[PDB]
Amino acid sequence: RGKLIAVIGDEDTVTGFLLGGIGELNKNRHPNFLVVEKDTTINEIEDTFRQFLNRDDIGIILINQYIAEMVRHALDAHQRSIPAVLEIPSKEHPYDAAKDSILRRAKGMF
Amino acid sequence: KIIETKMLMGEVMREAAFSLAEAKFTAGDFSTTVIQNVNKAQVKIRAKKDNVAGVTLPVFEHYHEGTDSYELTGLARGGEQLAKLKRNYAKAVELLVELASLQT
Amino acid sequence: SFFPELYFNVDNGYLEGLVRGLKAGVLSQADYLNLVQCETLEDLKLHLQSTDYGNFLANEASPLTVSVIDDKLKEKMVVEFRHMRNHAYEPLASFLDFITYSYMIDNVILLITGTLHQRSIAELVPKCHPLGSFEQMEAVNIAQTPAELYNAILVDTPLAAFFQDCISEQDLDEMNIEIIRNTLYKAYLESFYKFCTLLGGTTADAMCPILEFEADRRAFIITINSFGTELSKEDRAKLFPHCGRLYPEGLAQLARADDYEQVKNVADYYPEYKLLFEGAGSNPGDKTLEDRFFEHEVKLNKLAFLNQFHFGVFYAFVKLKEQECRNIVWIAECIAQRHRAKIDNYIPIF
Repeated sequence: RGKLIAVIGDEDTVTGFLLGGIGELNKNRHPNFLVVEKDTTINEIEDTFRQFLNRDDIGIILINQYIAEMVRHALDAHQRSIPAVLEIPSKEHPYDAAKDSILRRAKGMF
Repeated sequence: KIIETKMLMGEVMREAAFSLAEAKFTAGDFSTTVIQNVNKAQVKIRAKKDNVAGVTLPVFEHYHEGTDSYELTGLARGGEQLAKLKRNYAKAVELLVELASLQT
Repeated sequence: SFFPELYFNVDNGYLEGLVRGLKAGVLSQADYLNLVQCETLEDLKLHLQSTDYGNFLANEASPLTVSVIDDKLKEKMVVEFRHMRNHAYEPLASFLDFITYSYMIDNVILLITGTLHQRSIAELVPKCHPLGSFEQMEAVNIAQTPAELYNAILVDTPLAAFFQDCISEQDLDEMNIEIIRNTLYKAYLESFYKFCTLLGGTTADAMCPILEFEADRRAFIITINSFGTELSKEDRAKLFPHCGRLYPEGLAQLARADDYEQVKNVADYYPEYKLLFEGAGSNPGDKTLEDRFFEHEVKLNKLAFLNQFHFGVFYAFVKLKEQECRNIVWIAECIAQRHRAKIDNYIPIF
């Protein structure tokens, strides 16, 4: 009931989670997810990311790492706790490690 | 602990991503149906408070709402691979839920 | 009979030579091994260029991804099919239309659901499988009205006859989308099978075994996968094609079955199938039932190329090349994700 998880990622990443049972339509027929294709621009990704931050329905947002780099300014600009954002490795992009927002918040971690 | 979890997340998501490849191999193009045919969630997250010390911290808790996921045997009837795929990502979500709580 | 081997080559002589010439270009076991020894997607491209494949990823993005090579492989065989479909005459063209029908069915399932959840046709068409095409209007610009799509289909779309099972629109809204598509496909198999038997020569004898397999193979898998879901046993039985070896007696047992063990007991009566269930060890790190079925289906489609005067060579061609695409994508995907121990899960096509 309480909170949904929003997913912004590529076709395979979003498909996997949807089968994972997470993700649904809102009462206004809006979807708490975005599939990011090669033809999707920066403004559309950022507008979606922000709108989730301004929605109380979501909370945890799941994004691909390569996306985190595409709209990185929007990830550091908002510092709160609702929008817990987790950065995950895409099917082909390799294991994430660097440029993690949280790893940066703490500068005492290997 | 958050670092070890981040490390584990890598391995778990890798396995889930591979499982998707197998489901696609058998089924063909199931991603189109899954993405378009979305209505209600089976997984939802309930907020809970953890009194770690004088400071009170917000923690997420996994809630298995119970609404059934879509059953798809339409393409090559690749049901078993999709069923294993559901399980692998289901587990992935549970790890990620824990992960979000740890960022707190 | 004396039915073929006489008039057949008058119109279909060229296509028979061409399609078998195209078959010659399918990756051999020797070629698959050369493709495995890559570990790099760019090297995969380079090794593919040694065959009839290649030079089709040129002028694309410098980094090669799996999604790109997948789409391109489909496109190559679509062009080859459309070429053979266009250079053809009614006696053969009708056969090919049935093949395209299987893809049209999937595409109209995509058009509905989206129509039921207000999505525009123009947004849906780009993600329809090729060969669906739908050059006809009225299916386009339906104004997101289910009635307009159901009227355009009934009238203009060749699949109209098949929808006789699922009609009045009420069916579209009340039936689960998957029951609708499985029902429609069953109707397709029934008509297509009968069509093959009307062509009561070599085609019927070479082609029907393949369709009979598909009917029984789907009946088996449907029964198993349906165990964990909510579906009336009678409604499940309604989805079983009657063009197969289980139809006389056997489907009745699958319709009642509530467990894998009972399904195997049904297979036990058919050694051709029993071997598949016994071979499908289904261990946590082994091949499963779907994998053995694919191997069997390829055997059947390859045996189709042992008759030189029929239409079954064209059907088998499409399915074998479609599996060829699955095999190539599998290799590309295994490379990208570095799971080298799982590379030998492709279906050999000889």
